[PDB]
Amino acid sequence: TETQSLELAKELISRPSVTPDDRDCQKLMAERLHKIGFAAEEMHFGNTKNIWLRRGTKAPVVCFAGHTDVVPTGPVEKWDSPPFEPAERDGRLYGRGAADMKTSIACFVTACERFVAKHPNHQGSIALLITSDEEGDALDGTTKVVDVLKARDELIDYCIVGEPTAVDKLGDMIKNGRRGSLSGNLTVKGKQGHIAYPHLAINPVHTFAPALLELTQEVWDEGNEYFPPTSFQISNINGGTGATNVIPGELNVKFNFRFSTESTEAGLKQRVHAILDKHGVQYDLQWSCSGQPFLTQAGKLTDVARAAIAETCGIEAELSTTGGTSDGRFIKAMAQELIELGPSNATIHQINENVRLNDIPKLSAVYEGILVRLL
Amino acid sequence: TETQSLELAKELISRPSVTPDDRDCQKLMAERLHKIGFAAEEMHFGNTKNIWLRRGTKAPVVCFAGHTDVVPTGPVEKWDSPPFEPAERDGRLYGRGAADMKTSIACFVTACERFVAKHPNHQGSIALLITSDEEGDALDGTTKVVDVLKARDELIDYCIVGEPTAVDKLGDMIKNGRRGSLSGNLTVKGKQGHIAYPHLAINPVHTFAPALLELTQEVWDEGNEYFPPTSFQISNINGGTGATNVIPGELNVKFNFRFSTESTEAGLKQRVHAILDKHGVQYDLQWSCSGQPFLTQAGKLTDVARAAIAETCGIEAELSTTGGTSDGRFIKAMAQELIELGPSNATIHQINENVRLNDIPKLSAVYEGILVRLL
Repeated sequence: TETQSLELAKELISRPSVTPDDRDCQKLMAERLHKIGFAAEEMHFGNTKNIWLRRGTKAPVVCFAGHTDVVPTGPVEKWDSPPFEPAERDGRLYGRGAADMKTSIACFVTACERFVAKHPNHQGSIALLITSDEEGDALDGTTKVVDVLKARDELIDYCIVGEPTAVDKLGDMIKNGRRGSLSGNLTVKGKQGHIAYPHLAINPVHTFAPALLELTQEVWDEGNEYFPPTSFQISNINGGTGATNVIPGELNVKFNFRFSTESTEAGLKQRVHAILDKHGVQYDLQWSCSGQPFLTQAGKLTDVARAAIAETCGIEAELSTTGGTSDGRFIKAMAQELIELGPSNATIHQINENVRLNDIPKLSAVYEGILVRLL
Repeated sequence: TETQSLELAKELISRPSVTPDDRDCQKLMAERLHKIGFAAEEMHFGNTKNIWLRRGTKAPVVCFAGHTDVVPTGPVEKWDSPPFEPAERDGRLYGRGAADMKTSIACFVTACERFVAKHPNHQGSIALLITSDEEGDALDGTTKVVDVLKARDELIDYCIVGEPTAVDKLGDMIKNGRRGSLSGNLTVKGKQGHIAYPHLAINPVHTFAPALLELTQEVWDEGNEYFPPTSFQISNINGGTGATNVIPGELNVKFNFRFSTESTEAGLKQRVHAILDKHGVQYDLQWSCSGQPFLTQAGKLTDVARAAIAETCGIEAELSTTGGTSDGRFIKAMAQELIELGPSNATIHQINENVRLNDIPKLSAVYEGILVRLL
């Protein structure tokens, strides 16, 4: 029941590191870890601060990955306590970054201390890959670091990204991958005209209708052991001039797939075109893909995380690929196995974000249990 | 062949009577007709000028209705000839109002003069119900005149509204009624959420899909002898915040029915509600009805129009209720029989609006022919 993770958490949370402002969080980490054998390599691009902290030179290399930036607080007066002034209240630690994801960072730093003190002659290496831009556009954050490391063949064996992954109780869920994302920008073509002369126009809302129903009722795949079924959702739909006596000449539809390994990017695009073409829809369709699904199947890393959780929290962790994504999508290209493990994500990016106080030392203890098992 | 209709047409066309500015067209008309015994009763409401011109005091009363206002010309340099400077070119008269509907007004004025000169002791009465606001909101135009006339029981037996009704050849089509118009502003309720967590949101585009298909495929009625089938058209559809990773919380749909006498306003509203309810759609739905269908079935007026057209143009006129509407929607309440008859409506409200020169004299001749058969 150490109290150090909690204190480092507060210190980090007291820095208003709204993306992409690091606020010297990385400087503080680099100095603290330097005391126990961690070397620091700064990799700054544009206005983003990135840093590779590493102790040791041989495999197996265990890497904790995370970001020091936090999303904007919104109107400060709507919070019950200043977002950048860490407050303990009702068994919780409140502040922006309390859940996403400064508590995790603090928890791994202290785990590194207790582990290194207890095991000075441990094999392999320990690294931290930290960015000040995971929440924004992230063009200059983690992705650039992975490129440098992959370019000089400095690879990772096991990577734990500290994003908040718990549903409720700490350790109830660990992420072992994420769905890919494929977006379409569809412009259905009709022919504008006066509503009273329908035969002289082509209503793109009516020509799209049968394809819209088939798309929304389609079952893309069955999902599998690690992923839920591929999900199709329409985010926007807009047609018309605002005039209620006009038939629009075109209709714009924006949609997205969060797809699993059961389908491919190509297969899904082919199926959408096949549904629009069989209903005779006339259109332009632009596609964009922000990433493919990535997965670490059950192996040593998931087994050690489950074992460490069982010991520290007394519960059986479930593996999941649901939700959004993280910098794990960049790092998986350079890490043989990668999981995400952190506290509850229920309040991320909301006012009064918080983490249970008792989950704090347990999270650091889990991380420490993972280093023991891998090193 | 007379050339007086053409000259009056041009005189009228040269006045830039953009709604609701009459530009003295009614004064020119009232002075001209006063010479042949038409008394004038001005009925100005707000910024709209209206006038009841009438010769005679007994039934049957034959009324020519029309509007002196024209729609805006748009940028003047896009026209081949100045919109307010009537020009003869390639067997056509060009100018704003040449088709809608100053030529018709000029043609009925000259028809009255020839008829009164030929038939000084004609039975019944001739009246002209003219407004300077038919093309705009029309709140203070023909509707106010009708109310005044109906209130003192000064009714019409046969009314001819001079709107352009021809498809191509003058006299090929006459309108004997118009469809009603019933509009709906539908707001489908869902629950906004992040696209990556579909189970925590309700996509209104997906919930509306099955009802949208059913509404667009529905056959409302069969049409009948005088009307085409009731027509349903969606004019606008808008949902989304513009973010492609968000599931919208609501969807707005604007639609309209141009309905015949085979359906009722109540019946159509009941059916839309029943389709939305059977698919479990959650929503708010506001209705607006700008008018019911109106119709003059085959009788003396349609027979006389057809006979006059056959004598003058050598063709068989078709009866129709298609297209938009006119001030006949207000006048039918006070006129036992009402039809619309004018030149080609191909170019109304368009740049380079025009009417065929030879169609001018023929149209005046048809109107005169109708006067002869009714009076």
